[PDB]
Amino acid sequence: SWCLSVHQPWASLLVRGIKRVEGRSWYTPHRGRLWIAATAKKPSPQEVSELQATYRLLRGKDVEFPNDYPSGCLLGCVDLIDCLSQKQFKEQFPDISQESDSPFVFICKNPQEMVVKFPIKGNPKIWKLDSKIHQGAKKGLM
Amino acid sequence: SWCLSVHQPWASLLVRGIKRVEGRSWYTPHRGRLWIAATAKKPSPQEVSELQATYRLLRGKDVEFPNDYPSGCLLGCVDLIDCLSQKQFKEQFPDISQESDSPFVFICKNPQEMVVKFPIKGNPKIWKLDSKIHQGAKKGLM
DNA sequence: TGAGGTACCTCA
DNA sequence: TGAGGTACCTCA
Repeated sequence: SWCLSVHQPWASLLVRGIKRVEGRSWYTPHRGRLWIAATAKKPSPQEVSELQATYRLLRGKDVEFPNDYPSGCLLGCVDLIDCLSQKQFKEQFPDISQESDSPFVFICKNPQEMVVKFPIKGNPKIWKLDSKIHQGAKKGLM
Repeated sequence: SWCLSVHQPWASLLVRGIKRVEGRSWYTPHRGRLWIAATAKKPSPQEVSELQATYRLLRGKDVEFPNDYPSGCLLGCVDLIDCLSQKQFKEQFPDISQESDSPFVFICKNPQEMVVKFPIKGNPKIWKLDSKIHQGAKKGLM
């Protein structure tokens, strides 16, 4: 039921598995499924192209990006398997530690992207999905 | 007929004779009567009080300020008796040269303040009053 | 967060 | 100029 709001284009990159961690200033004890919602902040087309070029160099020239980075909607989910300090992050993930310098680094696995994305209004930190949205989101994962 | 738009509170200080020069980046050959309009930009109350305190120290503790600094209206007129370079301004007006560091300094005399101020839309540089406004403004000078 | 008030920027 | 589009800031 719990959800995290993330700015595009990073939000869709997370549920695609292209972005593997998300950094925040705060720790969460939450583990397991964490839904990912895009915030309402629309990224400029310049931001999107520049971030895609960067991720092409980190992951490979043939990485398959989403066609669109919709804002203000529920995108999918990840498994939040750990929430590491920056010191722990460098120790455990040397190969990607450069990908977040935040005080706490959310380590994400098993991303799933919803085929039908639903409009939603987010909140700070981890918040709970409304039950109707949650129900439809689970169906749309099949 | 010619008019200059000036930000408040400087605009009303000009037609009161409290402010004696107005600086601009450009020269004008205009001499004689120059109407003064306030721009549409409303000054914060903090700006007004700070500028009044400064002019109190330059002119005297008992200087009589206007009760209000209305925006977007025709305030009065001055006689533009010269348009001096900054070098000329320092040479001719040593006692007030510190009051403008602009490339050109408009030297104003014989300020008159209209008792009824009329709403107006300004333009850059020196512009011409509409004839109906001009007619009423001259009457209101009596 | 998302929303909106506002200061800043630009103007065939 | 004055007007408005927009980025920035703040939020009992």
